[PDB]
Amino acid sequence: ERPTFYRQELNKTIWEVPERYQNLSPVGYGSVCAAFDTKTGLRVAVKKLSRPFQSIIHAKRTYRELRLLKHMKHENVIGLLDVFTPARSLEEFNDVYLVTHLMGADLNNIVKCQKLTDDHVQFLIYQILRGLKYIHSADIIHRDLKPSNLAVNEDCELKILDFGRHTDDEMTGYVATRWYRAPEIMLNWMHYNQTVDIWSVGCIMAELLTGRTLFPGTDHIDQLKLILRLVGTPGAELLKKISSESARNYIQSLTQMPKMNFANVFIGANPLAVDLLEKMLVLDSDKRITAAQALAHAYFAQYHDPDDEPVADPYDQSFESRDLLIDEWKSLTYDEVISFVPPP
Ligand SMILES: Cc1onc(-c2ccccc2)c1-c1ccnc(N)n1
Repeated sequence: ERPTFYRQELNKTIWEVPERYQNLSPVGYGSVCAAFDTKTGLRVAVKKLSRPFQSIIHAKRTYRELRLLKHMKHENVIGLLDVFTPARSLEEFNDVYLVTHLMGADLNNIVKCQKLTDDHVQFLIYQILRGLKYIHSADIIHRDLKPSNLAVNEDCELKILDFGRHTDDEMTGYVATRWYRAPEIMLNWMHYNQTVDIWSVGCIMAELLTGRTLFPGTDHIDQLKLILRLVGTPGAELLKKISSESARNYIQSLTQMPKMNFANVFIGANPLAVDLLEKMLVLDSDKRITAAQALAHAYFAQYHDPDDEPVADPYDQSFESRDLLIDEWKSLTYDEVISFVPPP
């Protein structure tokens, strides 16, 4: 049946949670507390969504996040341990809490201005690609892959968190929020797809290899110039695919540049790593390596197992193109909370 809930003000917010969750301590859309789940013995992160149904946009976002997390069942991706509301009925339903494994440290905490060993890079990138193969098989695009969205424990085990989002202000200037974005998304060149995530993986892998940001642009234009210096300016083939006439006109104003030699950029790196980087960091998204293809690349020889890289169950996201009222999104959300089944 229904657990017993207890009340607690954490900072300046009232949190009402089942008794199983103890020692709630603030750690960070909503707010997150770390807690101890006495039922499972797990250190958990508990997220209370802020005004989940304040608008149609917010209500749809709440449903989106809950649907996403309920679907994700993979070792290298965030899983949903629990979801609850103190509400006893749809009528009084106003708050949503989400529970997952507590992230202790992220990728940034492990890079820390320093190079990693090649075996470490292999293992870390393998896990991102393993997770991505799974995410992409469900036709989901992360859209926001960066080191701070990747949890890594003490045994170097990685999970992809925080699916995509970001406003114009936070994408402005010398900011990590933009350094890992594919150029087609950064400058809205075209209708983008799953390959945007592969670009991000390339930027991440390079940074693990060198210990430095691959494209630390001081703004959109600076970052584009950094990108084109490395990969070369686009050819006619890609230009046609830039459906944004305006973005295409600006690109054409730039002096043509050839692709650089990646072995001269990534001095001393495993030639197999260099090769993979060349296949990920392709300007034309149509021609980038996919996660499934990248898993089979020689660089991951010691970790690759085609029988241990699972795909996702089908994910129905027809709700995305659906127009509903707040109360309707709210009822859908309530249905999903009530139907939740915890993992074993
Ligand atoms: C960041 C972030 O953004 N959303 C969540 C979240 C998602 C679902 C349930 C609980 C927390 C987290 C998160 C996840 C794990 N650990 C920590 N410290 N934070």
